[PDB]
Amino acid sequence: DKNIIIGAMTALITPFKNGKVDEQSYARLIKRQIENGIDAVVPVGTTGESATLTHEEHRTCIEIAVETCKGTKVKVLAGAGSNATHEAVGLAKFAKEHGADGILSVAPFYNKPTQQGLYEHYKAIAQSVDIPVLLYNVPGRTGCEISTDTIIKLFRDCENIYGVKEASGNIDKCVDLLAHEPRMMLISGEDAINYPILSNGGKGVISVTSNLLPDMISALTHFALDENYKEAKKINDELYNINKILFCESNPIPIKTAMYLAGLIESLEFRLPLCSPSKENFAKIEEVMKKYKIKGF
Amino acid sequence: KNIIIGAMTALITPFKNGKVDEQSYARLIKRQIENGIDAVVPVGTTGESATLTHEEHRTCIEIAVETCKGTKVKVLAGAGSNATHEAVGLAKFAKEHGADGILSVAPFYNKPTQQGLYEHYKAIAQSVDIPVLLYNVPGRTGCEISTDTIIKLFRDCENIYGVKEASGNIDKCVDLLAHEPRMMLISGEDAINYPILSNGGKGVISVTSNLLPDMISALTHFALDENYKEAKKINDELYNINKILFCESNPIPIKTAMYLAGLIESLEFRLPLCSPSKENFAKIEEVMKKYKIKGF
Amino acid sequence: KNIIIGAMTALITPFKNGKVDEQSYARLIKRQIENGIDAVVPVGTTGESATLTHEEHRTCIEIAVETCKGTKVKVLAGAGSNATHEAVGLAKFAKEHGADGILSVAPFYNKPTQQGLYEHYKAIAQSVDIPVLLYNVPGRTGCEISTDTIIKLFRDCENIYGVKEASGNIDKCVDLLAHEPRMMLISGEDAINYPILSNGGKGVISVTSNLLPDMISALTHFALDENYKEAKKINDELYNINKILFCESNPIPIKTAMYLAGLIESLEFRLPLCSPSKENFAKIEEVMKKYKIKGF
Amino acid sequence: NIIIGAMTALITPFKNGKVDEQSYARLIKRQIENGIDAVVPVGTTGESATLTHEEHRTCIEIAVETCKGTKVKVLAGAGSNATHEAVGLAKFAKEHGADGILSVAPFYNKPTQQGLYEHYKAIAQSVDIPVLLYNVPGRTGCEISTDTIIKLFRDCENIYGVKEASGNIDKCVDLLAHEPRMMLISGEDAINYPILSNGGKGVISVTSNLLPDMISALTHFALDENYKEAKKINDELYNINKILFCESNPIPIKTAMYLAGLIESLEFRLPLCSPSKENFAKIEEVMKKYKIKGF
Ligand SMILES: NCCCC[C@@](N)(CC[C@](N)(CCCCN)C(=O)O)C(=O)O
Ligand SMILES: NCCCC[C@@](N)(CC[C@](N)(CCCCN)C(=O)O)C(=O)O
Ligand SMILES: [Cl-]
Repeated sequence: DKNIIIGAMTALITPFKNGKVDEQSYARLIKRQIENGIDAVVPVGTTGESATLTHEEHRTCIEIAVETCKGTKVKVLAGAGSNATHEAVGLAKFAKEHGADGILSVAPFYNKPTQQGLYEHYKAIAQSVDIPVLLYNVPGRTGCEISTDTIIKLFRDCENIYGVKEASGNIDKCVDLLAHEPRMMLISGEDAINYPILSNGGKGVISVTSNLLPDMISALTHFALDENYKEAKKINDELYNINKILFCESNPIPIKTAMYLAGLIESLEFRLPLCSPSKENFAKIEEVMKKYKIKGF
Repeated sequence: KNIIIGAMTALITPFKNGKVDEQSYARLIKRQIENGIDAVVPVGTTGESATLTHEEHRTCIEIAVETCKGTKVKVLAGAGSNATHEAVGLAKFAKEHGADGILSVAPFYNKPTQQGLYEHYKAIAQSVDIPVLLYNVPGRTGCEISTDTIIKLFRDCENIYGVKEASGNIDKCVDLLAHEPRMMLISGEDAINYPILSNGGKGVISVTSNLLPDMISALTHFALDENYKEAKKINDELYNINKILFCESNPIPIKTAMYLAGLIESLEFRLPLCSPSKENFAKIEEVMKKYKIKGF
Repeated sequence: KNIIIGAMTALITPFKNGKVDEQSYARLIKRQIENGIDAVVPVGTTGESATLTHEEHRTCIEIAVETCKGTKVKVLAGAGSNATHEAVGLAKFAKEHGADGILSVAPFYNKPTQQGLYEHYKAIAQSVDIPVLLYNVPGRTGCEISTDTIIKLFRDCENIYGVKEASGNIDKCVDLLAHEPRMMLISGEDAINYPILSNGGKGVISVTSNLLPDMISALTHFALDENYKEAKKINDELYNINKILFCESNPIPIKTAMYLAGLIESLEFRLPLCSPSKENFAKIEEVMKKYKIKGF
Repeated sequence: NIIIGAMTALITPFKNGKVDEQSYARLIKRQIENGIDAVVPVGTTGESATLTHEEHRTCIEIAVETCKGTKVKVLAGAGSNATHEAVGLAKFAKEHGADGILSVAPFYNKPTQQGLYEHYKAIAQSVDIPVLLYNVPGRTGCEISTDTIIKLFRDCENIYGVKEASGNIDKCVDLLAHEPRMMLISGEDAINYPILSNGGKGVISVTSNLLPDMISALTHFALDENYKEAKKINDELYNINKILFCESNPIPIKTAMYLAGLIESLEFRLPLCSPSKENFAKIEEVMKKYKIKGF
């Protein structure tokens, strides 16, 4: 067996206040996740704008999530990925030492490493910390794909690598992974197809939508895990529209807009190169979120 | 809505000395019937529709209808074309010769607009009174039937009852059944038969079932009975051969497998189709060794 | 090797009341000849090969042959098919009826292997005496004639002399001529006509030249006399019309432009092709206001 | 004010995990002595992702100093997916004597075209040196549209052009058809000549690390409108140009540089690593057809 982190998980947004991380808003939003049945939170991944945060700010947000989830069942799967292995190992070690329950480690973006290099990148990370490591495959952002072979190899050569967050929109790869290695934890990184991944043996989601609708994603996930597929699918069908529209511009631009429109964050701020959506998409985002029940504080 | 669903087989078309082996063909069809397949699809992509003449195409359909007559098995005839007047012609023949419905592939090569697709299928649908199943396979056609075009066609034409998706895009499958849950979504992609069925898909049109009709049929019927544990287990079992049967363009691998199993007596295509590369020949031969292949 | 190069035109096929307007056809060809076009391509993709009957396809070949007889203008017959027997039949017909050479598209929809592509083309090449030009257009066919396959065919079949490239892959164009500089690379993508020529390409088969035969012909001939600064100038000038002529699937825009120019009687397509949306009709009309369009 | 002609995306030699500063300098003088117009320190080929900001800055300084006293320019790699990082690098490059900056489109976080505009505008407004845009969609996950490129070129005095590494010659035609005043730079060695023949005014080359004399000859022949000669060299280079991307750059070029004895050790920083054995053999075989200049 491996130590694992599964269930409904939220890729937390990082609220900015005057260009700075609004720390108490961050905590409040996490509390709102915990209160709405979310099993784990992911501080500062892609939805958290890890790219534009400093390493020190990145570390602070991880701390905040750990301290907020302390005294609860809610796990903290810290975003610890990088395209430089020495940076990712640094983040993994920090997350380890500061009480994170595990780490999400995105495939190296931009430098397009080979499957061999991907193996060593992750093997390095995993042989540096005690905690569970979730792989993260998102080819549309990184420019590289962790093949099924490499994922399964890493799972079978590293004790603490327990699965992969898939965001490649490739249901065939999901079948491939769980048919050859049924011990790994397949996690959906693509909200629109949450239910299909879960129904094929996936064991959780890391959601953008759950930022806005944590109660609905949590219910979807737990229905699926208890094999109530008809109700899990019902929710996944209801959510399809907003699941898509949260991607009309690059995540996290729409989700942060929605949070702002819902009165869940005080100001709509991004760090460059991220910016507000066009006024057209702004209205489009306002349009879809009006068709859903949105939990308060 | 009258419909055709369940476990369905995209039939291969055996050749002898370059001619349609009508005796082997009918013998292959009843092997499907005996193994619980719900419907057969004569001369589709797998049946090499591209290189059959219109008269051979028509012969295969009639053999399918006649062979299935007296059983419960239905005939969803391959009737597609990239020229609408050709497709309408095929559909009219299919109807007038006892087929239960038609499978109509999206126009290839000429790349019609969505408006052209709608009129293509509206024309086809209005020429017969039997069920019509749309067929989306963008990787072969260079064209996509959008979700909107599919939904409009379904709503506007009484005999269009759904779509065979062979696109590797589970997101579109969610899209389709979330906005129009009344349509019949059919898996045209064997590897992911189960994921499609689990989201409300109502059948498969299979290549693998040429070889393993019993396993494909059991998979489909388990899923239709909401026994997802069993349907998934079989889908996982079938994954290796589901992939290897597409290591080269279908239906080169499936014909190869049927040859190795002794179900057809020569491995013959019509050009530009030909034998697999020998490395893929070896893969197919060694993969199918892990499965039990029923005979006649 | 016998070759057919220079500025070539993929002839549109005008329809009146659902039938091939044979009179309009010859008129459009005369217009091509009078503006310095080196060769014409009857019934390719631009000529709606998919929706023509075999009988009609043959009719259009003969017309171009007759109209060009008496002239120095050669006829490069569109003779492609996704079925090898169909392609060979067209190839032979073309030889017999005076076509100077044949254009042969890579098999669409059924997706043959490189080996299958080799045997497909080898069959065509040896069935006739005239030059054969390969046609690579993966966006429409679903398959790619690899560089190695193109070159192997070039070396093995005396009459296969080059390839019409429509893949937007200038890397591949370098690959071909760096390894086999004797072959005739022909541009099948108007927007990048000039880069193809400047890398040693020896001709174009153009969609735009239907509307602007004088400009395309001038571009190619400037290029061939190594006057690249002039060839680039025309290519730059032509970029707007080149792109807008594919705002919807070719030949929907080029036929629309020809109609707007008053060069054809009606804007008529065979399904699944149809008229452009009103908005794209406007775009095309808008763009061609910038160019001097030659009369009949 | 511009930086054009034959340019080299410098590899970054490593020795015991550290940047071999003196090997780096020696590699640059070798580029200067072979007719290279400018060197690009620490871009993609220079493993910018795995260098620290300190090593990144050190490399720029070395390139600047090594080139001082010569006609050779230093187009400093300064790109980042965080604008405050890119501006930082931009200001460092300016204040330490670089002639301009190469700035990659933000990778991974996938900015909108509006974000790309504000990103580069912020960068262009922070320094007074020339700014070359860099478009490599296959690595960044986003494309700078032709519109955004042309917009930025016009609205900003120092944005002078773009390095295109997208294998899309249609786009190159588009860019120079609507804005011929911009400097289109080839970032794809295999198609250096076609980009030059359509109005491109130079290359930023991976191949020139190994064969600087041949790349600059190709470039200059083309710039002198000797297209017959530029093409022949481009044809001769096609074998090595393609094999240098059999694995992700810069794995093949560093392998080639090592095999040629131009660097001490075949050393990368993870997630980059040595090529496979078969690719190592393919690389070794093709570079046997080329004369590799020494120091
Ligand atoms: N949350 C932590 C900060 C993230 C830093 C960085 N913006 C850039 C990372 C980097 N590897 C740094 C290299 C700097 C020197 N070239 C990169 O730019 O690739 C990213 O990973 O997105
Ligand atoms: N199923 C029996 C008929 C098969 C014929 C054909 N090979 C060719 C189809 C065609 N529309 C024929 C037009 C011939 C005139 N150019 C095509 O080639 O596109 C195909 O449909 O793939
Ligand atoms: Cl670079």
